[PDB]
Amino acid sequence: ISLCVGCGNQIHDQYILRVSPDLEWHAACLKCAECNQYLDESCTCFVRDGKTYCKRDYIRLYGIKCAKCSIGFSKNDFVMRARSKVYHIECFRCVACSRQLIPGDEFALREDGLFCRADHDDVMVVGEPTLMDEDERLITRLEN
Ligand SMILES: [Zn+2]
Ligand SMILES: [Zn+2]
Ligand SMILES: [Zn+2]
Ligand SMILES: [Zn+2]
Repeated sequence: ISLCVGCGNQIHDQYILRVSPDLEWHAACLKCAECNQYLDESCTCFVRDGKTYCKRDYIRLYGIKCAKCSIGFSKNDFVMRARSKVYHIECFRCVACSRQLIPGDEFALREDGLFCRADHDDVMVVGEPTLMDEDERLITRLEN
């Protein structure tokens, strides 16, 4: 037998959807925990804290995302760092003078945001921009 993890009842459909490892689902019960959408549409889905998510919602909630615009990154995107906070090369602006920061600029991360060594007045030296799966899991459609 196989008990659908979403609802607990037996799966009598022609195919059983398995989130790796060992999570068997009714196709209708495999929903994004936030947007409610069937995750059958995709090869993969994300699984944290016992909830199952689609990428958009995953990244938007748990993924690495940008400290300014609050939007996730593309696998080949190049990001500027601040101690703990990654940033879109386009969004690495001083929030006060609203202008770009470059490798070799004195700068500082304040609660309000990034500030250049002029609008600040701890201080740092802006660094070189850089390019770039733990909770991600494979969806397989097993025949019943
Ligand atoms: Zn079910
Ligand atoms: Zn979603
Ligand atoms: Zn950004
Ligand atoms: Zn500034």
